[PDB]
Amino acid sequence: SLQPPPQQLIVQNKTIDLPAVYQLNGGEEANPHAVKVLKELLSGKQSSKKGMLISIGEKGDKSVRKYSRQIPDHKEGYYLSVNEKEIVLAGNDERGTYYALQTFAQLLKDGKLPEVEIKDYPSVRYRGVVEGFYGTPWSHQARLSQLKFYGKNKMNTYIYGPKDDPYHSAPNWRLPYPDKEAAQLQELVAVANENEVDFVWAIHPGQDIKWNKEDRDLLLAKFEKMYQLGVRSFAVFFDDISGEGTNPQKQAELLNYIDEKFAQVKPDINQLVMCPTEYNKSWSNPNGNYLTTLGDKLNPSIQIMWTGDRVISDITRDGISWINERIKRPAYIWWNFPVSDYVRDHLLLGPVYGNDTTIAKEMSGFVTNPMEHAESSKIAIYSVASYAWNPAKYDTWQTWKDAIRTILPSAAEELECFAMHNSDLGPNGHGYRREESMDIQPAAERFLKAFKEGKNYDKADFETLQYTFERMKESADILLMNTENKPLIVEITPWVHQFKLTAEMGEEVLKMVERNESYFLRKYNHVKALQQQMFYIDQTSNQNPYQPGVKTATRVIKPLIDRTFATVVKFFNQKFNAHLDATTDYMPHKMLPLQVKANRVLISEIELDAIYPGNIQGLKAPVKFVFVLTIEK
Amino acid sequence: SLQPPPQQLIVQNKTIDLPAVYQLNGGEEANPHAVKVLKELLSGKQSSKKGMLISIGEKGDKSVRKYSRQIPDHKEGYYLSVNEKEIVLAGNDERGTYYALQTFAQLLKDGKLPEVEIKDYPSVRYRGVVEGFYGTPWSHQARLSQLKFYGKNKMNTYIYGPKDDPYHSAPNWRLPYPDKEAAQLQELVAVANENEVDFVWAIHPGQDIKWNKEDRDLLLAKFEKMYQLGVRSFAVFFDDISGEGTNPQKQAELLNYIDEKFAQVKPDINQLVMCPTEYNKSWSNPNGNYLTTLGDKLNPSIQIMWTGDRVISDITRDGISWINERIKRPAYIWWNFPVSDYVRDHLLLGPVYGNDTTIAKEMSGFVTNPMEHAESSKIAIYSVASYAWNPAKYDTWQTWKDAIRTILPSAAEELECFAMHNSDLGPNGHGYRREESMDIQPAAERFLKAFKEGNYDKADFETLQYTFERMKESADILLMNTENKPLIVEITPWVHQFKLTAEMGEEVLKMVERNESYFLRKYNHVKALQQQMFYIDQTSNQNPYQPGVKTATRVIKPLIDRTFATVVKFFNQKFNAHLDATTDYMPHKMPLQVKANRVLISPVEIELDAIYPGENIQILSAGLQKAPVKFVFVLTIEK
Ligand SMILES: CC(=O)N[C@H]1CN2CC[C@H](O)[C@@H]2[C@@H](O)[C@@H]1O
Ligand SMILES: CC(=O)N[C@H]1CN2CC[C@H](O)[C@@H]2[C@@H](O)[C@@H]1O
Ligand SMILES: [Ca+2]
Ligand SMILES: [Ca+2]
Repeated sequence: SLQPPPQQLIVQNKTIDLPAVYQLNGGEEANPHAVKVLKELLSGKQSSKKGMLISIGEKGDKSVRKYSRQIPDHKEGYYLSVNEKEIVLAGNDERGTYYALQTFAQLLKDGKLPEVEIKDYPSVRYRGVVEGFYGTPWSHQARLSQLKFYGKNKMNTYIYGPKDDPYHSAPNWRLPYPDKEAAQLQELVAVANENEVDFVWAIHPGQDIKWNKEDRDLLLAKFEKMYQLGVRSFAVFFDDISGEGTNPQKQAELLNYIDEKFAQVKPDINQLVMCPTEYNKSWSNPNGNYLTTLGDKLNPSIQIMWTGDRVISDITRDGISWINERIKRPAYIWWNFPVSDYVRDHLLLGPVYGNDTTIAKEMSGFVTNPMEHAESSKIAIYSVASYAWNPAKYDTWQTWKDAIRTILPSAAEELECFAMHNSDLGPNGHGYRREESMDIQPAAERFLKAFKEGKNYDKADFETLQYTFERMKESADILLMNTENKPLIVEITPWVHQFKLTAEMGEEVLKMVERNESYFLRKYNHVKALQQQMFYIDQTSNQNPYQPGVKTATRVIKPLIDRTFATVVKFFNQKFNAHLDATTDYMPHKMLPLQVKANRVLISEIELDAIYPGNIQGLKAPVKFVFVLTIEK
Repeated sequence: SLQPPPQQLIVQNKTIDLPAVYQLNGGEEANPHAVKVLKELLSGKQSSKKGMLISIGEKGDKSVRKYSRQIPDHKEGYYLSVNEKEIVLAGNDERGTYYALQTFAQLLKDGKLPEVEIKDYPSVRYRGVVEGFYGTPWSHQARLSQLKFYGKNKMNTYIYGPKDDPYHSAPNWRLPYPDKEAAQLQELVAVANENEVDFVWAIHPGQDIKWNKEDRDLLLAKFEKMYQLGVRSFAVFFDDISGEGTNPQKQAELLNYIDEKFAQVKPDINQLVMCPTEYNKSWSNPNGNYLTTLGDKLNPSIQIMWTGDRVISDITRDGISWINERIKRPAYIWWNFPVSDYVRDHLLLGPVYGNDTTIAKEMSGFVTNPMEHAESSKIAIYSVASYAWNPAKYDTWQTWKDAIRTILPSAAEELECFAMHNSDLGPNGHGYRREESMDIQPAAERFLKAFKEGNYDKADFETLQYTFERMKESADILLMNTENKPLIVEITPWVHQFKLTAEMGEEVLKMVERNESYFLRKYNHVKALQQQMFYIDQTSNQNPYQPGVKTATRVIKPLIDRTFATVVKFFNQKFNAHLDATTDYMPHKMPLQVKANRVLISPVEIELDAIYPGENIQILSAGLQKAPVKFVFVLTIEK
């Protein structure tokens, strides 16, 4: 198994022992990063001037002369060969040699190798991640982890642009990083270079940029300082701003100036990229001159970024054609998934899917905007790496599974379970949704429909729902305690607690469906308690100003549990002339459901659970009795 | 249902409405505290020269003098009568009137009273609580709540004596409380008074006391400061100290000096109590003269405390006679339960039992030394209140249940479930144990021995399953209970751990029940639950003596752990596998134990789970001076 999958692969039935004794050829001449990976793998093995031949080099090296016709004629291409006789690792270029080895490392299992021959190369030129979300920027240790991950997955591009980094956006875009941050970024560049990733430093000046000499030189002066820190690629982002910085001509002029006086003037600059203000079709004015002014005026080597037909979308053939025709070059894709900065109570841990797999030629680049949860975001990132490199062979589900087994081999099945029920976004103003819990959706829907209606439900559907809740709890508790990937566990823990709760609630509700009056009342009271605990988690974990709290299994599982609860409570009330409360979300205040957001109490007379100092949509007057009410808390 | 149960109760089969209109007689002259209760109960109702008569007062008061023949001739005794024509509430004295109303309040239900006649009084003169434990003394708000609870259950004695209050013990017993604390104590005393509790301020000066005039004077000066704060009863404790302070002759002289120059000089001093240095028979040096010296020299009015035949023990007739003959007066019992300050990883939430119910005449007082967990301690305190008032009718189990229902009416069943399996102490240096989980014990032992010997009863399996499910319901209901927040805050750590124990139980039973991969899923889940329990045990309740959180330790945990190991042995034999059968999660390798920052072999090589700055090793010792160690009987690291 290989990720990304090679363009061409021919395998035998045969396997070969990794050489105890071996002759290395091309060591001094090949990309040193690739030699480092190779030497890592042959540690504990003996080098010699006569032994199994291992040949490593770039096309043009003496070491790989015999194979020059075998090496694909593509940037980052390579040829790889394992047979009884020798091993070959030959890139079209230095990066190609590195990538050959990243594939070699995946072939190698328990000191054994398959007999194989591979011709490989990326279908999309630029592939990777833009850290370009709103919210807490990735930690330095997290960024270090990402860059190594990108290397292993042949992603060649990391665009640094955390919207909340004050040295990236307004107004301190004009200011050089302080010493500590500068040395961190310096180390990120070195580590990026070691793993063959272009560290692209972006800047986001358009909210308060003046179109005068002063700001122009401050911007170039900032680029110069970034250049002194080792940065060799650059971007200027004009997304999510208003005012004069939206001017397409000025933007074009500025990028051209950067290109002509900086990028075309330094010895060794690589990418120069901009993000447009009109960055998706729905935000683009068909009758305005923005995108055509940009396509016409931007120098042809400058990349232009695009998110698709909509603020969040998957890339279609009609979609990419539409933008390419306007900007006069293939779009450099900014894919807004799994970024969750607008649904911050959800984790998006589902598969990567929905992007046309036949349009490689039509895009210059493909980058994923991820979640503020760095490790969690690796599921999608690994998948994107696989998609951008070989889109024709992109396998949605198998790649998702491969990602998860890579990220957490010690508890892959458990993480699969968690992830599969943590993938939709819930309703949102962008209308973008993912499937979730699709395996159990038919059983759920049949179970529920029977019930409400008053027809008998299938025992098998009941057991499946039961099996699921059981598995959720084993998964939650094993993940909670996993020490192979702590940063991942730390990131997910609040959702994991909530996920266990949801499952326990489900179990108890299934018990309510199943024997006498008092058993039912024990179960019902247990459910109420479990709802309260969920509320507690939702009110104290992940309390950010936009979408605070912790939602999980929201698409299929929680609504099923909730609706089943209302239904059996209703029937118990008809049967025993009772008035048990059928409400499914715990709510300590009383009133058409109320919600509690941070220190606000809102209606989707109100009586709070206590006296608090009171505004209403100004009040510190004590208040217990009273569409949002804010209190002190 | 009345707690404490009255000495005499005659109930009719009639019920009376608490009158709309009532004319009150004796309210300007009766104990004001009692009046207050009584009018709080009559809010809603109207007063006037007409309607049903209610008579309140002490014997001798115009209001209730005609009932003298009904009023028991006992300190704190009372007579209460309810019938169609009138209500009588009549104390032998002011405290009796108060107590009469505490009984009245329990009779009153849904605005209705039964026709009854009660004649009541306590069988033991002093009854209450000594706050006398090691650890975090009770908070101020907790102490307020306690005094109100004593009022309600007829405990007349609160002895303040937290071992860790530096103004109570050494070094600063010589020093007056700072302003903040003094104001709080003064509040406490006021509240004590309003609830007919005697606030007894104790002092524990023995560890560093000099037998000269300067310390004698400072001790009296301190008592004088407490008197200015409103304290009217006092104690001197000479427990758990060494050196010159243990001299029985000098102790008696000092107590006699306090009596003669202070207690007999102030107008209104009530109790004067000492706790001895030999405070139990086992600790009492046979043929030594310590207790006889006290009994002979201490002024006859001074009380002497005693914790029974052993440091922790239940009081018996043989036992109380052996103390009384020596101290030449009836011992004042300091009962060491539910105090847990020497098993701080356990909560002791079981019934109060073991004390002879026939020996009321042989004791001057009976006080419980509780847990540092104030609200939790109310189960036992409520029960001791019931025992000390009416021993002859003391009912262990029904009183336990009654306490729980008074403490947490909204989730009494769930609290009982929690308490039932949180009552033993575990092995300890004092050898004192309590029963726990006795209901499921039979099914447990049968289940186990069918395995060890070589089938099991489908019914026992189900009993166990039922139990784990109840434990889970109760844990989750208790966590979210908002009727008694402070109680919940105290027990939460044990509640989490009790839930984990129950979950582990379900998963082990599923292991007892189908195919290879299902077994392994259950086994992996169990391993994770063991780790979670370790985590709670390493992060909650971290004190220096017995850190952690142990729960359901007598029957349930051992059952689960043995059932795990046994079926893992069977799986290993069956599938020729090598699953680890150990039941307590341990991150470090070689039975290892982790206490705070220590790693010790339960009395060749230890591999820690990481490199830590090592500090030292006791086996013989060495400073390690922060040297890094992963690889190496106790090791101390920087954790
Ligand atoms: C071009 C672009 O998508 N810009 C911002 C806005 N999008 C829309 C969806 C996210 O909020 C994402 C956010 O992370 C990005 O910084
Ligand atoms: C009289 C007495 O029991 N004194 C101390 C010693 N006992 C023995 C058992 C308790 O630790 C208890 C402790 O709380 C007391 O302060
Ligand atoms: Ca070369
Ligand atoms: Ca009077």
